[PDB]
Amino acid sequence: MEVAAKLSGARISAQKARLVADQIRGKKVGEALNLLAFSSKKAAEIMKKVLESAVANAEHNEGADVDDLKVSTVFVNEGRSLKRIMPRAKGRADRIVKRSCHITVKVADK
Amino acid sequence: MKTYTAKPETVQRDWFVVDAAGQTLGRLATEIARRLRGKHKPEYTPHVDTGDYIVVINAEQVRVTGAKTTDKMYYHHSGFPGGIKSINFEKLIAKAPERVIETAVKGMLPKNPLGRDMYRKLKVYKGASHPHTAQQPQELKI
Amino acid sequence: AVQQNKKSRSARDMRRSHDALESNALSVEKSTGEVHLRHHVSPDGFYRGRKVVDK
Amino acid sequence: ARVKRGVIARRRHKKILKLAKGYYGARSRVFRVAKQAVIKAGQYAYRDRRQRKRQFRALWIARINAGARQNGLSYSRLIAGLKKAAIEIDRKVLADLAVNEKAAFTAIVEKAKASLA
Amino acid sequence: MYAVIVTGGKQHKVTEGEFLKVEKLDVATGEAIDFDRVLLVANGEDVKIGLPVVEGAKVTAEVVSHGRHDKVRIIKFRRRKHHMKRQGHRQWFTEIKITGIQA
RNA sequence: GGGGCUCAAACCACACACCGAAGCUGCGGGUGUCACGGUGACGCGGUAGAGGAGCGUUCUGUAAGCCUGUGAAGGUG
RNA sequence: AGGGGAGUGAAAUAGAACCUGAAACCGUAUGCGUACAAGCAGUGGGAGCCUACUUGUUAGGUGACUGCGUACCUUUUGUAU
Ligand SMILES: [Mg+2]
Ligand SMILES: [Mg+2]
Ligand SMILES: [Mg+2]
Ligand SMILES: [Mg+2]
Ligand SMILES: [Mg+2]
Ligand SMILES: [Mg+2]
Ligand SMILES: [Mg+2]
Ligand SMILES: [Mg+2]
Ligand SMILES: [Mg+2]
Ligand SMILES: [Mg+2]
Ligand SMILES: [Mg+2]
Ligand SMILES: [Mg+2]
Ligand SMILES: [Mg+2]
Ligand SMILES: [Mg+2]
Ligand SMILES: [Mg+2]
Ligand SMILES: [Mg+2]
Ligand SMILES: [Mg+2]
Ligand SMILES: [Mg+2]
Ligand SMILES: [Mg+2]
Ligand SMILES: [Mg+2]
Ligand SMILES: [Mg+2]
Ligand SMILES: [Mg+2]
Ligand SMILES: [Mg+2]
Ligand SMILES: [Mg+2]
Ligand SMILES: [Mg+2]
Ligand SMILES: [Mg+2]
Ligand SMILES: [Mg+2]
Ligand SMILES: [Mg+2]
Ligand SMILES: [Mg+2]
Ligand SMILES: [Mg+2]
Ligand SMILES: [Mg+2]
Ligand SMILES: [Mg+2]
Ligand SMILES: [Mg+2]
Ligand SMILES: [Mg+2]
Ligand SMILES: [Mg+2]
Ligand SMILES: [Mg+2]
Ligand SMILES: [Mg+2]
Ligand SMILES: [Mg+2]
Ligand SMILES: [Mg+2]
Ligand SMILES: [Mg+2]
Repeated sequence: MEVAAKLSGARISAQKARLVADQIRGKKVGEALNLLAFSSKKAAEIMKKVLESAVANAEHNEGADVDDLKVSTVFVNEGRSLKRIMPRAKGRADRIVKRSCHITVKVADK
Repeated sequence: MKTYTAKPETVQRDWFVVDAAGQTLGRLATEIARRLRGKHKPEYTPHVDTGDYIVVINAEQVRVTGAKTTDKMYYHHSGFPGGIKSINFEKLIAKAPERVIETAVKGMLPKNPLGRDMYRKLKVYKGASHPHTAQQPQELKI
Repeated sequence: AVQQNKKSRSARDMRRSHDALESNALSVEKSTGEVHLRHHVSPDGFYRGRKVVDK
Repeated sequence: ARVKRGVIARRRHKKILKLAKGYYGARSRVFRVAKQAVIKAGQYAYRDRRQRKRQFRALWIARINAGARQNGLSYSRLIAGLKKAAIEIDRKVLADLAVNEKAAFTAIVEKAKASLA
Repeated sequence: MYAVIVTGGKQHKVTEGEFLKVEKLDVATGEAIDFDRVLLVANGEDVKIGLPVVEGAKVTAEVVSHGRHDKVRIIKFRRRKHHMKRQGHRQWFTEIKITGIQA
């Protein structure tokens, strides 16, 4: 089966988002939703909607059952970043990078 | 036609027993280190352990010549400033008789992981008996 | 003070071998069947089999 | 006639980085470090073709010594007795018989010993 | 049933029905060749140690093919002296099959 | 250099053997010069530097040719 | 916001930041190695394991253990410096 759901340009750093990605890798979608619902991380709130969107795609486009699915693949890739200017002391100027990421979640009933 | 090489899963190891009962320390240790390495077998290869098992029974009766019984010193450092410590041959024989033979053999072996495996096959005891009767060692002269 | 050499890929990944996250203790309220944090009031408003705040 | 360097330069870096396959860290994936690593690897290879001939003769001689002393003779006396009688067999073949054809090795040592050397 | 023969400046311990690579010979493919420089012949437990060579023994072989070994690369580099040189090499060999050993 | 070494594994004499280099020999290849008409003999470490011979890139002629959607250039094995 | 289908198209991994899309750099998956071991990280020797198939004098991937081994350029009488 192995149906997917992607979120492009999520406004969070990839290194921050990968801490939550490997907390749900390989788990059943039933207990993966409980972990994300009660986590204190911001990336867990973002990644929860990608996981529920994948489940909805499974039920509608493929006629699956939520009790049968499990998180088969999850990864976080880097996106494009905004560049800003930070004034420092004595006329010095710094460059600020605001990073983003792509999140892909796949659920499979096998 | 390539040169034969010994495989660690096929080597044949044997047990011998050596008695230090008036033996020169350094001349006894050169034969032990030769057996521990495998130089006495045609199947010797530099990178596998093809040695034998050596048991030494009368460790405390090993002998030295000249005036080395009092003038031979063993030094070690503890890692702290001023932590140099020394002991001579008489006090070490009374305190730890086996450490004399082990120290002499260890310095005649390669200093690498393979050379520490050859050292693991040397058993030194201070009495007249050993606990390795199940392995059935056999006599070895010098 | 700053590095005289830049860290390798392996060197900075061994430092991050302690950055993993732990899970929370979750319980199921048998009266309702709802998942909540252990020793906490459920999002509905139940604790130990009683209504406390009722939204 | 303006000439661009893009195609030729890329085709030349990829040749070096293919030889640096299996090296550690930047030695296999950046050209500046990998170029130095490939040159040093070739330098070692030229030198170690000389040393392979030395390392194997030192291994044949060590095995012949071990197998001659089992028959009651040292290496330096066995070589003197082989020259004395007539035998001109290699050390590579002699070390092969010591490990595999142990009965044939004994007959050679006994033949060399009959030359009283 | 093996033998020791000298060819190409080297010595090879040779058994019957064996393929081995030797230095290049000036013999056409498929032609029979023999080695009268035989040093040792051992038939079972009977060994004939060859004073110079074993008298009467000969090893019969036939040429299988010709070819070149894998390329080795020579580099000559002198650091901070502005010198470098490269070279390639493939060595010729002749593959022979050992038909029969006559002691 | 270390282990360790005392009728030595030290020193002084003599003797025979062996190990030991990219030195020499053996076998197989490549090149420079000279001589003879492919063979001989005698070379082939190298910075500054001198001399000789080549590879590859873009454009012009050959080319109103030849190749190419039954797949060009480019990229990756 | 972003996606999963469905449709247009010869081709959407040609979807508008849209021809091709390399390198640095960052990930997921599989195979092998790595927690008693000292140093320019290679090279010579070399077991074991995995894959493929011509079922072992073969090919490909790893490299336990071991001999040797102090980057490159410049400037200098002379540099691991
Ligand atoms: Mg200001
Ligand atoms: Mg930064
Ligand atoms: Mg060493
Ligand atoms: Mg640093
Ligand atoms: Mg510095
Ligand atoms: Mg560390
Ligand atoms: Mg951390
Ligand atoms: Mg490797
Ligand atoms: Mg790469
Ligand atoms: Mg000699
Ligand atoms: Mg040599
Ligand atoms: Mg020479
Ligand atoms: Mg020649
Ligand atoms: Mg020259
Ligand atoms: Mg020369
Ligand atoms: Mg095509
Ligand atoms: Mg062009
Ligand atoms: Mg269509
Ligand atoms: Mg494409
Ligand atoms: Mg396209
Ligand atoms: Mg782009
Ligand atoms: Mg176009
Ligand atoms: Mg594109
Ligand atoms: Mg890339
Ligand atoms: Mg990683
Ligand atoms: Mg992995
Ligand atoms: Mg230890
Ligand atoms: Mg270990
Ligand atoms: Mg270290
Ligand atoms: Mg050390
Ligand atoms: Mg190898
Ligand atoms: Mg292989
Ligand atoms: Mg290695
Ligand atoms: Mg090594
Ligand atoms: Mg070294
Ligand atoms: Mg200066
Ligand atoms: Mg100066
Ligand atoms: Mg430096
Ligand atoms: Mg120097
Ligand atoms: Mg420096």
